Amino acid sequence: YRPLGDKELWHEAWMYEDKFGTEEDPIIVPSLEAERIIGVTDPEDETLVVWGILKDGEPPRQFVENGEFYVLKHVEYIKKVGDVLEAIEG
Amino acid sequence: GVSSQFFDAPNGPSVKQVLIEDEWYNRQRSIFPLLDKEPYYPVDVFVAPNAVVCGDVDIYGGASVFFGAVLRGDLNKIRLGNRSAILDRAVVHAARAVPTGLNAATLIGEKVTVEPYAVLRSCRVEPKVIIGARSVVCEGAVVESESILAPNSVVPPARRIPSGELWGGSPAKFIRKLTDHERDRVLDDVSTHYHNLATMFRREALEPGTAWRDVEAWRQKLVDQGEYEWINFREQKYLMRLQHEAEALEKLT
Amino acid sequence: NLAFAPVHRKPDVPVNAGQVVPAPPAAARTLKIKEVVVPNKHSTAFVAANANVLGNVKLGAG
Amino acid sequence: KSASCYAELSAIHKFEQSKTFEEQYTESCIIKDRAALADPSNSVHQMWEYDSQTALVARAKR
Amino acid sequence: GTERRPGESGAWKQIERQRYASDWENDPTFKRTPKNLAEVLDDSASMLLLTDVWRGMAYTLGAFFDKKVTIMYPFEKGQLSPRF
Amino acid sequence: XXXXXMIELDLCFGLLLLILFGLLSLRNGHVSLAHIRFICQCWLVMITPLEVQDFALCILTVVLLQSFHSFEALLFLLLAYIGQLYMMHSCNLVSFYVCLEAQTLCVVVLCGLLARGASTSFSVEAALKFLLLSAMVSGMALFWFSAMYQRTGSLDMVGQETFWILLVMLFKLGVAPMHMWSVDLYGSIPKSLLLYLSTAPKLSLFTFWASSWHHDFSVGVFILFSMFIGSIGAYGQPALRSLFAYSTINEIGLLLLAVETAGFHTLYQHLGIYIITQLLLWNLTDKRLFALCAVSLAGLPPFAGFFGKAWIFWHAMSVQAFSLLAAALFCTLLSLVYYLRVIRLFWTAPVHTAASFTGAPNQTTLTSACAVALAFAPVMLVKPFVI
Repeated sequence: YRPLGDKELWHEAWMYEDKFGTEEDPIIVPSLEAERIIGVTDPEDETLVVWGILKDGEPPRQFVENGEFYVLKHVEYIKKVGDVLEAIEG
Repeated sequence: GVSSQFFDAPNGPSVKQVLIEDEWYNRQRSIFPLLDKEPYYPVDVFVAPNAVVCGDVDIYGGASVFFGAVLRGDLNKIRLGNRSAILDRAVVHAARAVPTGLNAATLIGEKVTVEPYAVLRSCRVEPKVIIGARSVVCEGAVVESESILAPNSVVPPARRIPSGELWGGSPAKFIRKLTDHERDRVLDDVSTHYHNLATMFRREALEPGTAWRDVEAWRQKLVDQGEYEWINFREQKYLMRLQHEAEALEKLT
Repeated sequence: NLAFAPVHRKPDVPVNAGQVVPAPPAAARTLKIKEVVVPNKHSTAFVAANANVLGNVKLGAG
Repeated sequence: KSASCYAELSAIHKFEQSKTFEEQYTESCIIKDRAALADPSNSVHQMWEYDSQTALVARAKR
Repeated sequence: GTERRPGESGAWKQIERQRYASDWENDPTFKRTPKNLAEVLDDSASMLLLTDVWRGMAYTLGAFFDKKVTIMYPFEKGQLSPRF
Repeated sequence: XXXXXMIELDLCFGLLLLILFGLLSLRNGHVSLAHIRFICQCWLVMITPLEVQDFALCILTVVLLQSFHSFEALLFLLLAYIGQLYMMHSCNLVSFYVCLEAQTLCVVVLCGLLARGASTSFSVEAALKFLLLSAMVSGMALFWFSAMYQRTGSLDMVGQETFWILLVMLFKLGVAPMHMWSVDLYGSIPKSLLLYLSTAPKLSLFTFWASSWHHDFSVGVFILFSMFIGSIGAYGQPALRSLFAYSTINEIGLLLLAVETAGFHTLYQHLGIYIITQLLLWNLTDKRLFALCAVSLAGLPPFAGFFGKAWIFWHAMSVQAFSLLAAALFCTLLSLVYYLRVIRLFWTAPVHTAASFTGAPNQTTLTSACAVALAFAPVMLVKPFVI
């Protein structure tokens, strides 16, 4: 997990994960539904945004070139990071 | 076997120490003191950013230290004369003692030029002398003024170099007599040439530069994350000194 | 900070002085670097900040 | 003797080199204040006694 | 009383210490700080206007009007015992 | 009504506030007092009247305050400047004596305090010598002042007794043969205090002379003493300090010569030029400009010293003072020898300047380079300017 200082406590991290999603180890996106829109910036340009749609039960998918891979996972609760796991401070 | 810590430093002991393998960007200083031995350089000195200078080193006049050169005056005092040329990646060193019995300090006279890749250690270099590349003068040897040393020449310890002559070889030997014009101007010619180059480099000195911005940005990010740490070096040093005094006094009786 | 810089883990080259270490995840995900070999340096040893030490190097204690 | 003396030199150079930037700036400021205290006629010297290593008042003189 | 005060210490190390460190406050044997106008006036009456000399003065003055134990030798002698 | 005397009350209030402020600043463990220095400069600005001489002395002192760092010495300099400024306003010998003695005591104290190193002992000895001779001169002045007070029964500075007032005025400028105290002071005291001495009391005394002094005598023989002795000594003394001391003696002799023939405009301009040069002198860090001071003192044409001596010679000829004019010419010639010697000593030499280590990197570049711009002055100077 990235440093949670200057992060709002309700931003639901997984976005603040310390990992670069690869093909053999994607970043698992939690979702309350079978599909969800996420936004990924260009690794070579912070100003460029590509919005994509991940679907439940799919292979790893890359949105921008030379970007992270992603896999959606349907969950019933998303850890609202800032008082869920840093109050745990495990 | 000496601890890397100094409680009796002229400035106090360092509280937090950082591992070199933990360094993510180089922090190499060109000039820095050695305990209570401090540098002495002219206001218009040319020091290449990749040069190495430390401690009790004397430099006079329009002398120059060029890229990657080393002047490590840790074991003795080092003196550099007026308008003396030190080219790239040369070393001026010294020892604690010499068989000759004189001062082990390495002396360089004024208007003395040094080609790249030279090792100077505990030698007296009279003014107006040329030093060749891949050439070394050992401890206790003396080079008289108005002399030219060929490159790839070895000067053994405690040897003498008579003036007005050209010498060279491994070991060094007589070659030919320097002409009167060579004594008159040529040495000073090389001195002025390399001093002009050094001042040319000094003209475009953008010091201290702007590369600190990125490091400042990273520190500012740590501040936003709050992980950047505050430490009073003064009071922590006072506590460390008191701890040293207490622990030392608690072990005599 | 190139005093401690990696080199390429090659198949034929026997690593006996340095030590293989995993590459940072960015290097692997970007330009296919899985194993890198960094010097095995004793903590008591000292290296200047301007040297060029890379890869399969062992430094003795002190 | 070379082994021993250069081991000592390596230790001293590691000590000098392993210092943080903020600590070096602190040292520079301490040197500045010490030179400011090199004046025998400094007004503070009949009231405040400073530490040599830290340029901070340890006790009053009178 | 047996209480102590800042400035009433007869030394330099202790005086310099108390005027530059509050260590005496942690000591319970030092009289605690006044907290109101009444206590400040009490402290002023303690320091100024004496009020400490006055008691011993009065006791000595009462001793002036008091009896004595003086004997008129050789016309008077002391008390002794047979074991003398 | 006291409504017309507000500024003196302001001086007193500001001194009291400065005392309390300096006391409070010292309890904090502060080690530098540049804030105190700027506050003192501001207070000097406010207490200054609107006279050209007053402002000149004020600004001269204002620049000089950058060269000191101890609160007490700042206070002493402030009080000495007060005495000087009020000496420019002294209409009677009582205030004149008080101002002279206050300035003398301040000078003695300042010389005594700021010593450091092994030089301290010689500074103390020179300061005590100056104190003793100042005390005897002050007693002489008081004696003759009392005699005049008896004869006239008034506060007029007239009569035969004024000759000794003239003598006492001479003693304060180091008028040879009452010059040797200046030489002794040049011998040991650090450069900042000597920098002060060469400018301020001389300026104030010349102004007070110009405003409220007349006498029925001459000073020409003393002018001869000063000129000849200073020239010969500055030629013969290998020590740089004594060299500049005897140079100052010769210059004050030149100023006295200008005085004797009236025409105080040239006196004023030459005093200003010499004070500029002295300001440039004692704050030097590079030695290349050091010869410029000599050429501005040796009367070499293109710079201001030459013209400053030149109008003086013009006014001396305006009264056909042939004797002292010829003497001044010969002494000007004799100056050139040791001035060229100075040039050789600090021009035909390898260039070297030490770098600062405790910060304060060449802390006096600005005033130095500003005083250097004197070659541009003669443009405005050649016209009838100072008059």
